[PDB]
Amino acid sequence: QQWFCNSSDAIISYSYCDHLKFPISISSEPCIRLRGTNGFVHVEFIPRGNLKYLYFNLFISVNSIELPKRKEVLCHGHDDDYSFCRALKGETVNTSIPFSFEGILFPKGHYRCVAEAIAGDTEEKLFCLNFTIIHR
Amino acid sequence: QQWFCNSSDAIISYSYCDHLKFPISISSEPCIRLRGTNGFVHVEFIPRGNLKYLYFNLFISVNSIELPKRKEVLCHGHDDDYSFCRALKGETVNTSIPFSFEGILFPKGHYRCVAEAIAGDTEEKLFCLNFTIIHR
Amino acid sequence: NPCIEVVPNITYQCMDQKLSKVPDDIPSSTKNIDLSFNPLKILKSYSFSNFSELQWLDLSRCEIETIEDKAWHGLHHLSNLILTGNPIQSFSPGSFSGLTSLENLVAVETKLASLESFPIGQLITLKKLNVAHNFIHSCKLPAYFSNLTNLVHVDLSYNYIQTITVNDLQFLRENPQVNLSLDMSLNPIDFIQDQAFQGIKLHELTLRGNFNSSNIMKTCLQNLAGLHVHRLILGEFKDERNLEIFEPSIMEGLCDVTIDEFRLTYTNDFSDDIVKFHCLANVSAMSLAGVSIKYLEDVPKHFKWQSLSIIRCQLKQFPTLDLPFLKSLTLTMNKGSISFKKVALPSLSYLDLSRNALSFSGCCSYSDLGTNSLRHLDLSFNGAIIMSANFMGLEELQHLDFQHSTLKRVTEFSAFLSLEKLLYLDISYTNTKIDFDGIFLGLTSLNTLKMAGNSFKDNTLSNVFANTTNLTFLDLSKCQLEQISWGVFDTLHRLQLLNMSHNNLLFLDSSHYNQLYSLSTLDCSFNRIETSKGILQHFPKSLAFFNLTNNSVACICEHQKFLQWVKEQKQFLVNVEQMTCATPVEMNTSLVLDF
Amino acid sequence: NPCIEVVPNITYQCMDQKLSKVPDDIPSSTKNIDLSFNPLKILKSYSFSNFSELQWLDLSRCEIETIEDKAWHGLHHLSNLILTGNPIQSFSPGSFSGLTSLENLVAVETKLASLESFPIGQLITLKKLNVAHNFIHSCKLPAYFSNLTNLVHVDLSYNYIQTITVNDLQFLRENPQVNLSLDMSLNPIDFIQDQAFQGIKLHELTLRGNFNSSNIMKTCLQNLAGLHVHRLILGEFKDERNLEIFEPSIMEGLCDVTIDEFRLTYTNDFSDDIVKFHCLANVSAMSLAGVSIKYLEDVPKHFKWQSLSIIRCQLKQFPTLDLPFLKSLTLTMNKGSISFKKVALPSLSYLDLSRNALSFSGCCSYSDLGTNSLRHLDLSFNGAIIMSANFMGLEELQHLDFQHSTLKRVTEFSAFLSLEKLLYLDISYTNTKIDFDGIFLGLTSLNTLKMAGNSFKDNTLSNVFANTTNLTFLDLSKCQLEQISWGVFDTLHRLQLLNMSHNNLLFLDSSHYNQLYSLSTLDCSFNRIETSKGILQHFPKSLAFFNLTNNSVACICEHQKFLQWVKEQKQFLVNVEQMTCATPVEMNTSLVLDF
Ligand SMILES: *[C@@H]1O[C@H](CO)[C@@H](O)[C@H](O)[C@H]1NC(C)=O
Ligand SMILES: *[C@@H]1O[C@H](CO)[C@@H](O)[C@H](O)[C@H]1NC(C)=O
Ligand SMILES: *[C@@H]1O[C@H](CO)[C@@H](O)[C@H](O)[C@H]1NC(C)=O
Ligand SMILES: *[C@@H]1O[C@H](CO)[C@@H](O)[C@H](O)[C@H]1NC(C)=O
Ligand SMILES: *[C@@H]1O[C@H](CO)[C@@H](O)[C@H](O)[C@H]1NC(C)=O
Ligand SMILES: *[C@@H]1O[C@H](CO)[C@@H](O)[C@H](O)[C@H]1NC(C)=O
Ligand SMILES: *[C@@H]1O[C@H](CO)[C@@H](O)[C@H](O)[C@H]1NC(C)=O
Ligand SMILES: *[C@@H]1O[C@H](CO)[C@@H](O)[C@H](O)[C@H]1NC(C)=O
Ligand SMILES: *[C@@H]1O[C@H](CO)[C@@H](O)[C@H](O)[C@H]1NC(C)=O
Ligand SMILES: *[C@@H]1O[C@H](CO)[C@@H](O)[C@H](O)[C@H]1NC(C)=O
Ligand SMILES: *[C@@H]1O[C@H](CO)[C@@H](O)[C@H](O)[C@H]1NC(C)=O
Ligand SMILES: *[C@@H]1O[C@H](CO)[C@@H](O)[C@H](O)[C@H]1NC(C)=O
Repeated sequence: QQWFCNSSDAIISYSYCDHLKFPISISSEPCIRLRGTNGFVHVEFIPRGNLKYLYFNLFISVNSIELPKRKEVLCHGHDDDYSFCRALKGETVNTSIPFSFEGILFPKGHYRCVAEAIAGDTEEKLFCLNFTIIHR
Repeated sequence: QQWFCNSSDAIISYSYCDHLKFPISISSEPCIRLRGTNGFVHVEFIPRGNLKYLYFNLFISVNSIELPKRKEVLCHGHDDDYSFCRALKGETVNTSIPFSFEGILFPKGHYRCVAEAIAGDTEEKLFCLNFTIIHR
Repeated sequence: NPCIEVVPNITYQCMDQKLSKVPDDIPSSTKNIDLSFNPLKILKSYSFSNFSELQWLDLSRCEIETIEDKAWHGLHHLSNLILTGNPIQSFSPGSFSGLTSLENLVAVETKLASLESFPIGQLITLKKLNVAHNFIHSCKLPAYFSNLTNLVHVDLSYNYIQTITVNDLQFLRENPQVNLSLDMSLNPIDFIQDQAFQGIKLHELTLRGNFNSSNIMKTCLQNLAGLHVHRLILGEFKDERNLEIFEPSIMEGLCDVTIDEFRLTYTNDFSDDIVKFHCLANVSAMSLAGVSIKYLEDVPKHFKWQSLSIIRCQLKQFPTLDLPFLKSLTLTMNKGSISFKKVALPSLSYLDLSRNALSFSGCCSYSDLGTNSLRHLDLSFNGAIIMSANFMGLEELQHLDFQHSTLKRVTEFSAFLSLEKLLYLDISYTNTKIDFDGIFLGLTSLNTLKMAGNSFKDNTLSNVFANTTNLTFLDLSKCQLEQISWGVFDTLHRLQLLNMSHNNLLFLDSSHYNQLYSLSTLDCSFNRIETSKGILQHFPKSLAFFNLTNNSVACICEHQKFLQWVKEQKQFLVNVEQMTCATPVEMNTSLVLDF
Repeated sequence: NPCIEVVPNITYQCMDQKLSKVPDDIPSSTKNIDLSFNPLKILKSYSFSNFSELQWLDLSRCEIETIEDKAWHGLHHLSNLILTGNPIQSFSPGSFSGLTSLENLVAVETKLASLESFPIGQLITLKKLNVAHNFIHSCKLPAYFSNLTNLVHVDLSYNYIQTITVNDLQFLRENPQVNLSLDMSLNPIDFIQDQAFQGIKLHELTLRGNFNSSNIMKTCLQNLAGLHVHRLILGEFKDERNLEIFEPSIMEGLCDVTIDEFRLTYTNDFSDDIVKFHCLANVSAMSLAGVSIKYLEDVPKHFKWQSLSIIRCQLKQFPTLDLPFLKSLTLTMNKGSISFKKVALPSLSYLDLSRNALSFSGCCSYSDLGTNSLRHLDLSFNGAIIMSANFMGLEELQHLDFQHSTLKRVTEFSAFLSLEKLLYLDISYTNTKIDFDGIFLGLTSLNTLKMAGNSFKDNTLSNVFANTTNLTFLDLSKCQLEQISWGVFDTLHRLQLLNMSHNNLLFLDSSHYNQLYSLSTLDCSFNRIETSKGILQHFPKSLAFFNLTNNSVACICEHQKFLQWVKEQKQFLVNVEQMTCATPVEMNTSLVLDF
């Protein structure tokens, strides 16, 4: 219930999880649209983990029908691409990232996806979030 | 026991089958070798079948160990490549064919293969032959 | 008598018995007899008088040297006559007299010398006429061809023809309305008299294996003019001696002929330069098959091509093309492994890229072809097809086909999401662990679906076919299903077949099958059913077929209601006299059921 | 006390409890405690006097503003100290006094102002020293670095450094025998005083994200001279503002530095022309990772390259190369689908083309590479690899690897027919219906074989492993085998492991296993054995392990000899107290066996 942006064909919102509460500050620019968009995304927080082997788990639900689960490696941990993936515990992290995609045909329904950040070897959830998308 | 050629690294021979006896005259030039060779092969016989959809069945045995069976289409039956694959019953057929291959590594053992010519729709064996190869 | 009957008084197949005379023991009113390799040194009169409905006679390699004055005396319906191999030094007048309705003739290998002394005369009906391998030296078409109001093919191949003169084809100049295809393949032509072809039209010409040197071909191809044709067949055969160098200028003197479909075949010497030679600018249907091409680079835009076809030609790259008039491209059975590349063809309505090991990575969107109005697509027996976008520009299609091709990433999103007009589909034998519902989503019209080899999640049918009303032919076979969830087949109002076999299913129910209004055939075989459980009355009335072979039926004093319902309606089942039952008493076809 | 112990007196993990003091209840002789996010507004003296073997302490975001005169009084073995986040306005003399053996320091985010007033002094051993995110303005290396006879890394990143002067690095001019890697990444450099670097040697330099304009970079890169380095790290990060145009002449003034391994990273603007710029003619180990290349065309022959490495770079074609000195090529994790093409590299001894969707059609002969002396080959996780010839020129190899790749036509002939020197092999999870014997033929030396997922003909092991003596590790798991033929394992004199599990096998025998001299471990699990049938004594003596969990054992008054032999040697089995038996009496762990 912290942040939410209104675009032409999208309503997006997020909120903390129910069994984990660590603060993060995140947002993007501009409010994306469900076709080709270009822009940025800001990030600021405090690690609590080494962030060297960081990835995600995404559990997706397309209008009450489940899908399989998605896992996307974000920082391999060796000669990486980004700058924020070299941080240490208690060291402020602040950055901005560019992005651009194209778009496919998407059904008109109530989506949902839960997204959890996992460390690499001291496996533990750095944070959890509920993402709620409405395509319209 | 009709024909047999002696090459440097090959002994080849053939003979009629045991449950079919229709005459054929076949041979090649020169006596092939188990590496790259170029040459010709002569053919003369009398069809007894339409020869429009002609192919083979080969049952191979490499030193007493069986293999799967081989089937190679030789005349598709529509705008073909060769001339002899347009013949009719009782019409003499006489031709010569060029060929050339390269060679692979072959084990040193007693080979065998039985080769039977099959028509297309009036499925019947036009002839049968025992091929006996010795590689040395 | 001594020959091997196959069907009662039909197909007596009396071949290769040492005979010397037509057999008399043969029962009359037979259909198709067959003689071959039987020595009949002479043929005599009236021998066929008895037979009155024999309508397929063969005679081949039957050594014949003469025919009597009237040997075909009575034959009312004989729509065939083969005569191959029979050496007749010369024919005699008045032969072929008795016949009345003949629709074929094959005088091949006959020691024939000319076409003028051939006593055909008046054979009112004769569809074909085959000739080959004869001692002919001329090419003149005699005049008695005027009466045969139907003859749609002639063949003069493997002959000793040397020249062509203006005198021949004269009958064609006289008759402008005669359909006649033709062939003169394998003829050692070395001269064409000038102004031979003039105001003439055919339906097929064919020349393969004639020429020996380049200049001769130049001159001959030059001598043609004014001609009007419908199909050229040029090429050569891989078992003779032929050309050594092919020049794009050898086919000079071709910018004068009118052509509607050029067709090339296998050639020993070839170059990419042969195509798009400026005398091929109006060929309205290109074609080529067996040609050892390797690349296909830029082609001029001022061409008029309505069709292209490559078959069995090596191609180590997907060629680029740009032709604002081509349609119906076809490439199949290629001898190599390639990878799709974008093209541009502003008006295409047919495509077939099958039985090639083709990998299509960024799959199936508008930009890959840049067109509308596609009608038939087929990528079957190919390799891995990574799905990257659901079909977005191709909003009009009619067929679609994968047969043996590992289709990847089908379940990560709802593919086939925009094919609102479809009438066919085939996902068979593509390993696909269906674990996402709503996969077959968004496609309303679909009157066929074939899902033969496809696993499932924890082996159960689970509410897949929804919003798929119009769907008459369904198929879920050969796939391991250890049970069935409650609620499938809810709305298949129009489903007239349901194949389900070769899967392990201990029992079946009657709570299903409850809403199928019009279901005619229903196979359920090889699936070891023990007994029903429903009311056994709640089936649909419009039901005509079943199939219960190879089922293990509990035969020990239980569920006797089913055990009698099976023993009452033996009309709808099949082989009702062949069921056994699996008891502590085995190896006995016990179908007593005294209860 | 109130914190969450994990291991007895070990890893007390007392994190995020609202504390104000080091806890005293902690049992002494602990190993690794951990405090974090605990408010400790001040730190006091002697607090750690009790603990005497704590060898891993952490303090992070513990709000600290001061340290007492002697707070580390007694600590004999503490090989770590983290101090991140603690804001200390300025350090005090004589600190760090008590410690005696420290092998790390992390003063990051500390409000540090300079490096000269840092009271390290004499810390005889200090392997690393990390610094970052501080208020530093200079770059001078003070002199007390003379005593620390071991310090193999320094970091000064994210600082406010502006220039470089000849005065700095002076200690390096004095000391020619000091190993020290370095880093100054993310430093807004805009001037280098002339003749800064002179007679100097490092072990790693690193500059990523510094420069903003082209001319500035030109001048700076020019000002370097005489330098001697071992690893350059140049590039930029995708989350700042950086260059707009990269010119191959920007890296001018580079033909004077001595280099042994150039290493590039992600760049926004790129061109194929950047490589093979004439100032890269002596770089003896090329490397590049993350660069958005597209093609790699001809490269001059007068280059001295000993290594090349492309990682995670897009490449829409297999590039051609010719370099008579390159070896150890590596290309992995490519982002596209490609197809092998012949190359020439007269001296190569390493290759790795893995996790790319690479199709290798005319497979694996001499002419594809044109070389000898290959040692390590790996085509794993790729796609279809049509076998066309057994390895013929590559008669010397050591490893080989297919992991998830459909390997076609393996059985039509005896592949692997010439690898007389091999020591490893991996055909796993490649669908392969082994129906031809003598497949693993001709390869004598093979000390490993992994055939996890592979079907068989009519589900039986059949005389495959012959003429394969030296073979110690074997593996036939996860594959459906419904019986075992008689005569397998005839000659495996040296086989010290045999995994066989997760397959359906009702009973097992003792006629097998009869010749294995030295077999240590023998898993046979998840395969529902009922009972042995052999003499139950004819096993090998040198046998130490077994595994019989999840087996259905006949427990009804039969084969009691086995039922007692199991109940005698419970030492060699595992979990002997956990076996049950499958009877008409179910749901009971009955291991009574009163017989
Ligand atoms: C994060 O970086 C941005 C870049 O503009 C800067 O404006 C901001 O001050 C930084 N974070 C905070 C807490 O200010
Ligand atoms: C937040 O996510 C959890 C799953 O972790 C879910 O149960 C819950 O319903 C979500 N919150 C809301 C408001 O739906
Ligand atoms: C078959 O063709 C060859 C070609 O030289 C010819 O010599 C031979 O006479 C032909 N067959 C017979 C039976 O002569
Ligand atoms: C000829 O082939 C048959 C198989 O059709 C085989 O049984 C026989 O042994 C062969 N002849 C000889 C001499 O081996
Ligand atoms: C002309 O004869 C050919 C012979 O096959 C036939 O296919 C074609 O249809 C005929 N043309 C017409 C207009 O009937
Ligand atoms: C082809 O021409 C050559 C050279 O003039 C001649 O020797 C040969 O007999 C000719 N062959 C045919 C088939 O005409
Ligand atoms: C059902 O499918 C099986 C699969 O082989 C086939 O053999 C059988 O003929 C089919 N029955 C129909 C279509 O009625
Ligand atoms: C019944 O099943 C058998 C088994 O193959 C099949 O041959 C037959 O065609 C089926 N009959 C019907 C009516 O589907
Ligand atoms: C120099 O220090 C680096 C630091 O990691 C080390 O890797 C390298 O081996 C050292 N050199 C020598 C010769 O010991
Ligand atoms: C880069 O240069 C531009 C133009 O001089 C200047 O506006 C900007 O502040 C500079 N940025 C950095 C990071 O130095
Ligand atoms: C045997 O193979 C199975 C396969 O998953 C594995 O789990 C087990 O650890 C192996 N046992 C060994 C190698 O002793
Ligand atoms: C015995 O099998 C179990 C079942 O997974 C496995 O976990 C264990 O490692 C095996 N033990 C030995 C000694 O191989």
